[PDB]
Amino acid sequence: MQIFVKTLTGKTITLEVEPSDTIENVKAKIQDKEGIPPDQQRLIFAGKQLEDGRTLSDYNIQKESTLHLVLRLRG
Amino acid sequence: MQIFVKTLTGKTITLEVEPSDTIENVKAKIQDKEGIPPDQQRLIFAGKQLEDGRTLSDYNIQKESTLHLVLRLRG
Amino acid sequence: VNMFNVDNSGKGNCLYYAYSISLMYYLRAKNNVKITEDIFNKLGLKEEDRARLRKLLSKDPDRAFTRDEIKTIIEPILGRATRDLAAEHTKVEFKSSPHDTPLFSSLHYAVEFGFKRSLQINESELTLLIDNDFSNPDYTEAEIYKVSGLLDALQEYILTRTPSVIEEFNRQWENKKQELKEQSLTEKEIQVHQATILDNILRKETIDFLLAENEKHLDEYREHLRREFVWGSEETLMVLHRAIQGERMVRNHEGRIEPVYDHEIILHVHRNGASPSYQAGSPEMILNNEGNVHWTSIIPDAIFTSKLTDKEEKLLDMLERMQSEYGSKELGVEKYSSISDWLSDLMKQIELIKTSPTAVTKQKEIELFFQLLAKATPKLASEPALRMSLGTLFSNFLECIPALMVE
Amino acid sequence: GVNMFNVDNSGKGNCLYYAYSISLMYYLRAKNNVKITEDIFNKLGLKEEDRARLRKLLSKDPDRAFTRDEIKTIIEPILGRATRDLAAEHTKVEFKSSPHDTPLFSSLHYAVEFGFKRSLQINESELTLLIDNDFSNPDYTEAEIYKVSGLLDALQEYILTRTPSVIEEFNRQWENKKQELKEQSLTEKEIQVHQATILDNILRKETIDFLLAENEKHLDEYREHLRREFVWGSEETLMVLHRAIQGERMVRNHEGRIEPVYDHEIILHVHRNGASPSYQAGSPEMILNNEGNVHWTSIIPDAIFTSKLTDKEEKLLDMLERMQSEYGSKELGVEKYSSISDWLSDLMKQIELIKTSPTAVTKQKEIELFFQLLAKATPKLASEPALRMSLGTLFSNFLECIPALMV
Repeated sequence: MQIFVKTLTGKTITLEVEPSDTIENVKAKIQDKEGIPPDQQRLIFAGKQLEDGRTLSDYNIQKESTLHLVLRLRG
Repeated sequence: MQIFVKTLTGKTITLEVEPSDTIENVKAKIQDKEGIPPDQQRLIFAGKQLEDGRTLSDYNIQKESTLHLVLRLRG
Repeated sequence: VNMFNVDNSGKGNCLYYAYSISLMYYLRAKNNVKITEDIFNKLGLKEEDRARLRKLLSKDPDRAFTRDEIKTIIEPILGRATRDLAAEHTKVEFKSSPHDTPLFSSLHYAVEFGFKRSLQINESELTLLIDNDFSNPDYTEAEIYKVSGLLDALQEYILTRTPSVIEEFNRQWENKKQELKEQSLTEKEIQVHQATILDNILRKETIDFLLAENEKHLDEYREHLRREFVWGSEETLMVLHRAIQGERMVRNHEGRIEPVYDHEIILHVHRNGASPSYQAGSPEMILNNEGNVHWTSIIPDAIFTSKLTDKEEKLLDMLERMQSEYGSKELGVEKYSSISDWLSDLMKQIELIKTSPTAVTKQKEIELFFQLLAKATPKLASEPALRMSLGTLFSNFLECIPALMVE
Repeated sequence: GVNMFNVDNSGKGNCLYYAYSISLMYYLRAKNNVKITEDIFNKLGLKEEDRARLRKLLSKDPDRAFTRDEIKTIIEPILGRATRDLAAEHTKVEFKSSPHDTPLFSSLHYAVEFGFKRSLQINESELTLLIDNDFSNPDYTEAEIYKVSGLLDALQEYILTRTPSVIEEFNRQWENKKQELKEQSLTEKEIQVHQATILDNILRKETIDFLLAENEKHLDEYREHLRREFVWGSEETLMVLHRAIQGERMVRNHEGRIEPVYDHEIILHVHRNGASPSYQAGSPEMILNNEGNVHWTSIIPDAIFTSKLTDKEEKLLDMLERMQSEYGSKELGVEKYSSISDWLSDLMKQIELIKTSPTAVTKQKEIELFFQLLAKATPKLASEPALRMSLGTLFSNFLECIPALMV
């Protein structure tokens, strides 16, 4: 299945994943395409606390969902 | 020398301290007037980062200064 | 263990509604009339408002305030009064002693950070004497930073005043250097002396910013706290409790400052229902925060205890009001001439259900209750409004069956 | 020295959009492509007169930085509002395209799930157990949606209203799923996961319905909040804005797979307090720098711009241009020069004539002419304290670039 995430570079990337993939695996895939190491990714989707050890299917994250990397910066 | 702190109970208490007292001892004295253990105290004064190991005189805290305990709760 | 809990309507006014409810329960428990009127004086209540509240405090101390009493008298009168007092005493404390104020201690963080940045843009080496990256949340989540436009105005103020700060720093250090002519200062020691001088100048800068143009920004903070539906934070819940108690910091025979009160009231703050882990007092007012979005009231057992559920209180209050609306009417049935004597007997029968020991005895008091309802049915459905009253009365009863069945 | 060129803005509350526009204008001049420039202008809805002013700024010698006056009078007034408008509007565009994919939805749903947990329990429903949420995660609570005034108040009244229908809608769908799993024997573990999913999906639509209801009232409130003058921009809206500027579209395929398609790709990076990220990404074309969560500024990549003035020379120009707006209009009745700005104009041209003069002998005669320009205006500009000091400061700046000027 495809998954999307909005980057910190004003773009959108796509990932190929399976429902059994953990959030940890997704973060590693994000490290592959972006540069962000996993421990710097602040990843959010639909108010869910995406714990590294649980899975996409655990969080009911379905086909073509969009996750978001955040820095929460203001000015 | 006296210093004051605004409690989390809608009051003001007084402490007897010396310029050489560490912030840790101040928190111990606060624990000894309120109930709060030191590691639960969020202690505030004039924008200063009151490190446990440095002292009142390190932070230019003079007699009759008022510190503040905060919870930063909203509603 | 302090487990009553009472909610409010709050549309952003929760802190003050919850404070008002907690206070009125306290004032009724502390039956003192000079405490009550002194608090009213501090809140500036007019006499007709005092009359309405005094009538509520006269209510039987074993019966809770109803949801309608809270929503129609307590929140409209005291919600505004406590909000006004908390915002105004915020300014009062600042005028009394600005440095002792939460506003000063929280805003000064931004002021020092801004002067670090402005000093560096101005190519002054004083920017080195400051450590501040404006990241400490103990300061950044204070209410002053949620005031619209305040940090914008603080930045043009700081840009305005930076050169004067540089010249005033030079003045005082020239004086300090000549005061330390005969001592041999290490370069770290000179750095502590300089950092202290800059610190004291910046502290006055924060207070002067708030006071400038006859207290424009100080007033903006007061009017922000005072605006209807603006969320109260615990800084100002705390200002408010100092005001209500009449706390004054007073110097004594030896010259030592000690707090003096008109009326001491023990206040605690709970989080998400949980009491503090540590042992403090037996509290008289408890305010409960829920997830940083809502405020409610926890009523201490020592301050009031009723043995009715909130549904049970709803049922009995409704019966007492049925007794006042219809009681004088005739009910030609048995011994009962009045509908009010019939309703009273209903009230006593419900209490006999509550106190009946086991499920078998509760079942027979329930049976007698339905037969009481039956006795009055021939005459009570040929009346239009009272048949509707019987239906809601019955549904209210069903709502307290889970509570009534516990014995 | 990999990327140390920093360019500030006047930002009162508009730092983000000023900083984006400055960063963009440096890019557009570096990529001297007329259809990239015109397409972005079309995306920003610029009128032709504003395009003319900006196109003349893009005509500027690519080896000279934009001056404060060019920035303050041409770039930020035009592009500050234009980029703010596009960022606020594309937020709503994205929401209308696919609401579930938007940062607005993913951030606001946190409050919606929390609130429905609380209201479900107020309604004595056991569905409150299927939610784990205490509204403490800063990854969500620091979203811009929660800084919109009264939005959470309105969300609270919507949720309390809509709770009974949510319970009834859940019951229907769980009845249907039980009859669909009639033939299976589900543990307590599986049944709880199935219920949580049904509730999850219902609550997600609750978040979108709240924003879309009453002709998109709350969605429009968020758009105009982002669009209001001086409202602080967050990085959520920076990314929305860059998606819009690039013309990003998520488009489906022959095979049915979605991939992002761009009109004009531009690599954007975000720096914090001047520092680049620890990890390796691209070599960026636009850099936005956040300072202590209170300011935004522009870092110009070396590959995009390089000035060929020494900084001793850059300071001299900037000081001359800042003499020109501070004093330029004052009168200076000396030969051609009526205004002081007429005189400063010729001083600036004379410094450029010194720089480009071929040999040291010809440079000396252009230096001599520079001194005679100073001689012509000195009587009247020493006839005023402030202008005497500016003439002195000008002279010292000039002397410091003589080693640079003589090459």
